[PDB]
Order: sequence, then C-alpha cells, then structure tokens
Amino acid sequence: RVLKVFHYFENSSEPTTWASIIRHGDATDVRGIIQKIVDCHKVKNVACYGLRLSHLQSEEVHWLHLDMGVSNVREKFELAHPPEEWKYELRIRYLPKGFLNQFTEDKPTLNFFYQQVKNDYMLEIADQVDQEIALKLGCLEIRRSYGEMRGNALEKKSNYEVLEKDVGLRRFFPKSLLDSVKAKTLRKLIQQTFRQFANLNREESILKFFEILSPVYRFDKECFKCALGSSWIISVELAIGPEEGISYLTDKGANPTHLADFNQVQTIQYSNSEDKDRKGMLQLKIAGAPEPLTVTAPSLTIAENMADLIDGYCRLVNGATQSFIIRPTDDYAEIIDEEDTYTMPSTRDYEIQRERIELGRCIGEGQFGDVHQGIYMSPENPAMAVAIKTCKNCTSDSVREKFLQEALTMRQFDHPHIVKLIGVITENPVWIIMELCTLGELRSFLQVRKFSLDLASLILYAYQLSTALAYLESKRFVHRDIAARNVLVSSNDCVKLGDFGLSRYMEDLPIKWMAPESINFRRFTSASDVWMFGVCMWEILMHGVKPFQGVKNNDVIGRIENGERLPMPPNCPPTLYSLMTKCWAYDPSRRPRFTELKAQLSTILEEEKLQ
Ligand SMILES: CN[C@@H]1C[C@H]2O[C@@](C)([C@@H]1OC)n1c3ccccc3c3c4c(c5c6c(n2c5c31)CCCC6)C(=O)NC4
Repeated sequence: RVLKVFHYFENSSEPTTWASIIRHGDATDVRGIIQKIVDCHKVKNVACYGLRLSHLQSEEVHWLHLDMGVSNVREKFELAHPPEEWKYELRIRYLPKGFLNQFTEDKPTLNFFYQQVKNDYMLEIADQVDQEIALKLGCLEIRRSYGEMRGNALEKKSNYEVLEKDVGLRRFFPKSLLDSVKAKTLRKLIQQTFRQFANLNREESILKFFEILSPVYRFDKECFKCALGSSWIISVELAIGPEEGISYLTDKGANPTHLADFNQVQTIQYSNSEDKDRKGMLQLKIAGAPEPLTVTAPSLTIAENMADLIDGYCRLVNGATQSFIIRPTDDYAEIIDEEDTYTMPSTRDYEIQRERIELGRCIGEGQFGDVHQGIYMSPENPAMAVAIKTCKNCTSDSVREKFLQEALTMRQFDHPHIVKLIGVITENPVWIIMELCTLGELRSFLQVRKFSLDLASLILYAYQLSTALAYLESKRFVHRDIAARNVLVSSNDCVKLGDFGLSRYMEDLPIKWMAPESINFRRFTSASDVWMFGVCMWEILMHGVKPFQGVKNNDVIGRIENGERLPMPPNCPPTLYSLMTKCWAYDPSRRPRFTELKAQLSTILEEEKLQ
C-alpha cells in the first residue's frame, strides 16, 4: 500500500504534521517499517522503538508487534474504521537501563525522546502541574527551540510580544496557566524564571527538562491498573520500567514491591479470560518458580499491550531479536513523500516550447539550479534576450513542484520594478524564463560606478525598489531576502527586484541583513522586510559596500542587540539616514510600512533634484 506514520523526529513544521510516508510491499512487517524510519535519522538505539496505533474518536491504543505484517494489520483493524480515523505513531517504549546517559550518545533519539515526553506532558499533566514548574519547563523549551537568541532577549517588551502575540504561548505553556493569570504579570514571571536557563545550550535544556519533570511525572515507567492472582485474586497497579523491572503496589504512599526482573521472564502468554468476561489474561513464566504468574487485565487489548512491553524489554535486556510470546523477497519499504494539492491553474497560457529557446551562457548559481542567459524566439515577434532558471536534481518529483511554485507566484506579479516572467517549460528538466536584466547585479554595478554615480541616481534606485516592495506588501507577499545581491539593473535608470525562490526544508544565513526577530525567533514578516530594506538602502548609499565588513556574525548580533546601527554614509542627506534608522527600529511595530517609505523617498527625491 501506503500509510502515514507520525513520529518525533524534529522538523521546522507544526509538530502535529511530523510524519513519514512509506510504500510497503506485501508481507512487509512492522519491524521493516520502523527499521527504515530510524535509519533516515542515523539512529543508534534502534531496539527502543515501537509502533502504536490509535483511533481518534476513541482513546484505546494498540501496540503492533514487530513480526505482524503491515498488510494483515491494516486489514484486521481497518476492517472496522476508515484509514482516516486511524493514526499510526512511532514511539519509544523500551528504555535501556541508563537511558538518559545512553541517549546522550544518540542525539537523534535523545531528541526524538524529548519531543515525545513533552507532548505527553502537554497532553496529560501540564494543565495541573505545579506552577513554577509549567514556568520552568516552558522556559526550557523556549530556550531550546530558539537556540540562537541571546539570553537576555525576553527583557525586551517587543520580543515577548512576538512570542505572545505571534508565535503563541500555548506552544510552551498549558492552557490553565495562561488564562489563570494576568498577561502583564505572566510576562514578568516568565522573564524571571528564564534568568537561570539563559546560558544553556540545546542538549542541556533537554536534560534539565527531564531532570525537572521526572519528580512529578514518571515517563520512566508504565503503570497499569490490573488484578493479580491465579484462582485467588488481589488488586494492584502494575509497574513496568527498565530500572526496577516489574513491581506492584496498593499501599497509599509507602514502598512498592518487586515481582520479577526482565532477565527472569521465561515466557509470555496471553489469552482472553477462559471464564465469564473477556478479561485480559497474561501468563508470565518465571525462572525457577513453577507457578506461572497470572495477571488480569480489564481487556485483552490491555493484555496485548502489557505483553508487548515486557516482551520488548526481554528482547532488549537480552541481545535477542525475536519474541518471548507463545504462538497459539517482498520487504520493500521505500521512504517517499508528499501528495499535495496540484499546482494552481495554470500553464497552458505561459507555456514555452524548449525548441524556441537557445540556451546560452551561465550567469548565476542557485541552490536547486543554475541561471543562464539565452535567446527566446517567439515566431510572432523577434528574438529576445532572456534569463533562464534551470533545475539541477530535476526529477525529484516534489523538488520540481516547489521549483515551479516560484513560477506560479511570479505569474501573479506585474510591476515596472520586478522582473517579468516570460514563460515556463514544465517538462523535466523544467526551466523558467524571465526577462534578462542586462547591466546585471546591483552591488557590482555600484562598486564599478562609485565615482560617476551621483547621489540622485542612488536615491532613485532606493525609490524604484520601495515601489516594488509596496506592490508586494499590498499583495501580502513577504520576500525574506532584500539585499543588493538580489537586485538586478535592467538599465542605468532602472532596477528590478529579483528572485522569489524557496529554501525548504528547513533549512538553517544573511545575518548582517536580518531583522533581529528573524535571528532570534525565525519570524519573517513585512516588517523584517522593511528592516532589510533599511540595510539595502545603506548598501546602495555605500556604493555596494557590505554592512559590517570584517565583523564576525555574533559580534553583529550583540552590537545591534545593544543599540549600534550602521553609520551615516558619506554624502547621504540627513533625512534619508533618518529614514533608514526608522527601518532599524528594533521593535517591528515601530518601523514604517513600505507605502510610507515610498512616499518619503519620493519627496526626498524631488527635493534633491531641484535642491
Ligand atoms: C545573487 N545574485 C545572483 C546574480 C545572478 O544569478 C542569480 C542567482 C542572482 O541574481 C538575483 N539570479 C537569480 C536567482 C533566482 C531567480 C532569478 C535570478 C536571476 C535573474 C537574472 C540574473 C542575472 C544575474 N543573476 C541573475 C539571477 C547575473 C548577471 C545579470 C543577470 C536576470 O537577469 N533575470 C532573473
């Protein structure tokens, strides 16, 4: 078939949608699925993983045994409810004996595992954990997730307002905390309780998280409400964990009680209750003792689950690969991907035949593909100089789609200072045809004309740009990368905004151009575009000099974090510099809109033309 397996291998998408999509060949088993997924992620501790299946409307859960083939698994469950109300998630179930230490040396797992626990914390107990706790744990994730943001960042009103009003505090703290307490007050608490977690790197935040959490949430063991006994029955909470084996208790608070160490389980057996109710009957045989320790579950399903667990642990505590449970060509498992909504309608109209393009010389070097210059011959019309953007690893089916997504967007745009889309060639290898800006890249152009480009032409470029940006701001499109490197010159008196491509996924940077919230929290809005335009004006006014020449990249973060700003360029009017510094207002909401910058530059233009 295939089948969507949710998991916890981090990715810069909304966490709910973290999966892999696996095409399986017929008698492929659960082991096989799992085996592929963890190898995508360079996992060492492979034995620790399992595959759980749950309905959505009902909260019962099924642990799928390694050997059970996926095929007979789908059939036997999905013989009741549609594949849409079934969710398969990979998880960590069988923990080794020093598991945190162990995982320290298995980064992907330690991460997977953190992500796993957090989620259960968020779902099960966060909303009634002690309140300094929610605070601390919340802080730890903040500290972890934004591993690039300076430790004192949250002392700035507006930084916090990005979290609160843009990212969502619900992402880090439980619902009850947030609405039980005054926004203004909450700000301060968070501020104070972050102080201590300010200098912790990622790994350390995770360990502190566990260390803080465990004392009040026991993710190290799994507890069960079940009756023990043979024909004589008593009532307990069974406890299975790597550090104790198999304990019970009833008591109140006082000590639990050992039953059996995993290195002692001879065999595992599970029937339905051979009597009145279909209760879960689990039959553990223990080294020495001729009495098979009987356990009674409230359902077979729960019996199945407990069996899995123990079985998992025995297959672990001993180097074994195969079951401790009594038994009453074609392991294809390719990792694929997306089944997205098709490309919007659509090309019939801006389709170009490849025979109508002569592909000349190379002029630019992209990530996903090169940019060449060429001739285009529409026979109704004369030859045309064009830019052609070509795709490198062309037949990665969804790489192609993300590619010519760029062509779709460019189709919606029509503006004197944004590079026209001429057409597309949608067949591998896909090309996109755009107008060719002959005088090329702005930086170089300025550098070369440093002593023959008057101040007036300089502000013209700035203006021309701002119009392009306003145009885009109006169409709610965020560019994410405004810099002279990205601006072409079609003419001595004419620049055009270029690019509009994708950088997914995720990935992980033009720091020296970046709005601080981009650097701290990875938000990119129109306001950060205004920031970057700021730097871009500077660049222009500095005749293509790089902001912060010879300045190291965490040196820049701090400079700016403190209050430093790029110096007033030589022979830049004082208004325009005033206009730049507004763009570099730290707090986003204080920067002007492009529509407003357009208007200023316009008048700064006229004044400077007449004087
Ligand atoms: C970082 N500067 C590069 C200069 C070069 O190649 C790049 C990769 C970049 O220009 C935006 N480039 C694009 C990237 C993505 C979409 C469109 C273009 C693009 C385009 C052109 C272009 C040119 C050059 N570069 C161009 C382009 C260098 C020489 C002048 C012409 C172009 O003329 N139309 C689109």
